[PDB]
Amino acid sequence: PIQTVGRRKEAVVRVRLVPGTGQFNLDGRTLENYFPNKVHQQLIKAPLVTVDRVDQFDIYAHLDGGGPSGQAGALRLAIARALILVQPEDRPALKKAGFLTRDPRAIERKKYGLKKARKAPQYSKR
Amino acid sequence: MGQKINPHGFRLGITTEWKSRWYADKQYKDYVKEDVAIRKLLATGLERAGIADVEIERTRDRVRVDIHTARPGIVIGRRGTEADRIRADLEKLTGKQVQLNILEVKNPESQAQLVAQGVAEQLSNRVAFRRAMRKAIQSAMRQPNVKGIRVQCSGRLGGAEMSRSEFYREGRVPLHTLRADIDYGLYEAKTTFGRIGVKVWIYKGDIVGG
Amino acid sequence: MPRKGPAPKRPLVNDPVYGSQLVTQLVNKVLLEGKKSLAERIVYGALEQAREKTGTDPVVTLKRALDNVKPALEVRSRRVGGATYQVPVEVRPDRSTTLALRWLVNFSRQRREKTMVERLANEILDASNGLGASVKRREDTHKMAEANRAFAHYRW
Amino acid sequence: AKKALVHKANKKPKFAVRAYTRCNKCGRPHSVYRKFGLCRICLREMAHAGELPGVQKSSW
Amino acid sequence: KKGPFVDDHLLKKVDVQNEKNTKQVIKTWSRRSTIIPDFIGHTFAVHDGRKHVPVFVTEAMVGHKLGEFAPTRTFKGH
Amino acid sequence: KIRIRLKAYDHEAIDASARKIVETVTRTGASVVGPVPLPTEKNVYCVIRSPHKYKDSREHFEMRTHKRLIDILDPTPKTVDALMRIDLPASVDVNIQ
RNA sequence: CUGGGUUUGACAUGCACAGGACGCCGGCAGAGAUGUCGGUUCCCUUGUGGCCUGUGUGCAGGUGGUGCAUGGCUGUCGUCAGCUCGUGUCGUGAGAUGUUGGGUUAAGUCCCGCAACGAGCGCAACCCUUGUCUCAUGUUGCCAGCACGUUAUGGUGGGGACUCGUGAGAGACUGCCGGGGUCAACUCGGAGGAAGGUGGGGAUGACGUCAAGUCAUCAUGCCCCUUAUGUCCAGGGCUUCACACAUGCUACAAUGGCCGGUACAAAGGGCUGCGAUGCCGUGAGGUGGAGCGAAUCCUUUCAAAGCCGGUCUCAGUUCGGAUCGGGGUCUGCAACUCGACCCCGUGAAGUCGGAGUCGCUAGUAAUCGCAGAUCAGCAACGCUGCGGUGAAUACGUUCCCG
Ligand SMILES: [Mg+2]
Ligand SMILES: [Mg+2]
Ligand SMILES: [Mg+2]
Ligand SMILES: [Mg+2]
Ligand SMILES: [Mg+2]
Repeated sequence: PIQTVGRRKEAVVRVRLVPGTGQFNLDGRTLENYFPNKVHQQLIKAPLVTVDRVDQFDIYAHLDGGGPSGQAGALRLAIARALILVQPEDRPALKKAGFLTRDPRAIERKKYGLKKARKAPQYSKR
Repeated sequence: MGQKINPHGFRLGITTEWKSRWYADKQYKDYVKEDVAIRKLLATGLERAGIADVEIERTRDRVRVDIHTARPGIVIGRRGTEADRIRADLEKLTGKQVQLNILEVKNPESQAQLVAQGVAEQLSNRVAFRRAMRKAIQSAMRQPNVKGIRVQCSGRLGGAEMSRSEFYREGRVPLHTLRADIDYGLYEAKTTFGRIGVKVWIYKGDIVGG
Repeated sequence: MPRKGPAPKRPLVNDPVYGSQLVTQLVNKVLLEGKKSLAERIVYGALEQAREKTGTDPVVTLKRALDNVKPALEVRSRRVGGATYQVPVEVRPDRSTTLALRWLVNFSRQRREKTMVERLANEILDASNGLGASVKRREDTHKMAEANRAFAHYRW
Repeated sequence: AKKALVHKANKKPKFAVRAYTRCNKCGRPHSVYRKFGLCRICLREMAHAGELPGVQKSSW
Repeated sequence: KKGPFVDDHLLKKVDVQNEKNTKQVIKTWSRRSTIIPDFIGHTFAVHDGRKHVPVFVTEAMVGHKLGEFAPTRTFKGH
Repeated sequence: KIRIRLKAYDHEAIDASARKIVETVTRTGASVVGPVPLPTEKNVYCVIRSPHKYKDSREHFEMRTHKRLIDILDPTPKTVDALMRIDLPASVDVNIQ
């Protein structure tokens, strides 16, 4: 039983790939019901769209953390990681476009002294 | 003076440990109420003996105190008349027993508070402040376990009403590295014409203490 | 990164329908927060309405109108000698390509009508024909510049 | 930090609203917390000294 | 929603008063409310901070507090 | 059996106190179980508005509170004065259940 | 401050002359202080250890003043790359070398040649959280395969294999190669890879500048008073109105509003508190309380921008809610001069604001979010901590500022 994990800056999802017509068995609903923005639906399939395999393989994912697109990207990286446990032939075709490499950009640090992320109150030139 | 905060409070959560500590559920206020009183009483009485640091823990509401003096023999002259005097005073102040255990530190020259008291006394001794600071530095830096010392005396020195601030350092005294474990001591002396303060820093070595 | 030269450039995707490098940056620009499906669908539907109206490729007409809506100066505010002048700056390729699209997007909402398809389509037709609202609004930006040219030699 | 208030607070009156916080260290009634038990400055001192947990004053 | 503040300081006084059934001025700093009917029949001393103005009491009077009759200021026009 | 779950604040006191407490049972002489920590108590809570015009730096409840759950065996009178004697970190809200 | 107490005191203490009553529980004069009252009428024993009433005594108490006597500390030049010390040499000298000069970098980290040889202070350096893996790994929590399930709850057996869980370790060291590099540093690209060239910014604010806020965090000698400026309380107000101004909500509408319905997560705290099914309401709330020192229960199985439906058709309007009369709710002995809130109604400036000014190159500034303590009570929409969706641009330091 292949089971991998895909996480974003604040999201994390356990994924398992199986052979079957395109379907994402989410926690009580489907892909079209969990991502109606019509942009996350394409972002999640970005790795499986480079080499069309959506209609050929089924995904079973349990996600959490982050928001809608956070979980979208988490499941995206999860598919990217799971695609290696079946056939590494597409590993170069995926790494060329860029996958299995989580964006190092995330939340930075802030605290007292300032009020917002790398932002200071306005000071008038007088 | 800039942001030269006491470095002893920077690594106490990484390398060094805390001086006083206890647990109190809805009783921290009443506990500190007596802790500050005991601190004032000791600063008044035992300061003549050369107290360095008073660790005040808390057992099941009775007592837990530890002191590290510098002149063993003056605070305890005759068992009962001087050693038990502070115990009786504390028992009269706070309605709790006191099993005071007076132990001696490994050496006085290695402590920051003790050298601070020594410099404060040498300043009032009418001797040249520069030579006093030099002698204190030399005595404290006789490689017992130390590797750097820094003393800064400020106030109305020189028997006048001016405001000078000398500076002296030996060896390495880095303040931007956690692997320092510097000891700091605070105190203020009063002369016949004003107040004087002394900031002391003692860097021993780069002990990670993992 | 800022004020230290151009940062590493990011690539841009292209659409395989028409095959143009100026039909996807506009999409990415109009992809406002939370609005990515309706606006894209309206733009896709209007891309064919424009082809049917002008009887020309949906991209050649826009490429040609980019020059018709190309200004020559931009009004600014430069204070010197106790006076604030409207000293403009010469146009550049990228700066003009960005300003034209910015003005087009800003004026596509000028018409307070409800029909967004019309708001987006009928403007491109008039712009290509020489009567677009953007073409008309671009007149004052150059008129004020020519008027203030009396003190527009400081190169700033 | 009035010697009258520092005693009235810890006193045991016959009313509810007659009780205050009145930090015992100095007597500053502003910002005196419950778990910490000190005013703003009285707590920030030991915080920068690392005596208590949950202290990270980063970002300038 | 006829349960507003009870004004215990005046309730106890009017109770000890009706225990003897007298009509006298209740000398107290009661400027809060007279909601309960137990306050009817008796007179009290309004404490607005400056002075007091006596008034007569009856049964058909329900709806305000004890101090909102005349404000701390006076309205005369000139 | 008596269970003990100590908490912590600055990501280190948890183990700094576990490796000191859970070893007192061994110092006294008895068997003990390995470590089994729980993440935290999170408890979403969000009802407040903001200026709504300069409203950015979107962030929510950055904090971590670890828990170290381990059991103890052979409870004796001398095994209860191990933690109450001193609580060095000031952040371990230990609870013996 | 308007008026009234105590005026050796409201809050501590060393000695005199005197006591077992002080201390407490209730009413009373009451605006309260405070006084008169009722009850208790000492714990030890002859000497007083603890108690205080007043009586004499030095004293408590100064929030009485100065950050120009000080100790001690936000914010700034600045996270800017520089500042000093030992010896030597040189000039009668203030003093110079080191630290001028070449490169890369944010940098004085490096070296080169030079009367220089070394070092400190910052940087450098270490590391928390974050970015990926392995070892350790099952509760109050997840669930593959087995069962129980029926819809508010893996709630209940089993699997540590899955991540969340977090002690250690591998892992990003210009480490290797290709071209440029005195063949010296260093740099562009290529690689595994989660991170590659101080990943991310941080605690770190350096010798010092501005006698930089603060004698109101606290200590402090001099100056001034103590039947008072100490101290108690009933009440007044520091929020009064048409204003010069400010980090700056609500809005000005089709990238907007209204209602009925509607999914995720990131994810603090609870012992005199959060507080559910259901009954009470159109709403602030009320009788009640399973659960609770808590991965459980509680802010509910736990929002919205956005998302699929009905509509206003570009306007001082059904957006906008200030103010006002009235039901009032709320916590408070107290909501009246004076807090927060729903609702019935009256329904204001304002149609994206001129000269000007200000934040912002990567999850940064906007477009929907958060609050605990500071409170018994709320201005809390400004703060100390802080999740999510997600674009725009880049010729260079000529130009304003440092
Ligand atoms: Mg001044
Ligand atoms: Mg010479
Ligand atoms: Mg008063
Ligand atoms: Mg004020
Ligand atoms: Mg209060």
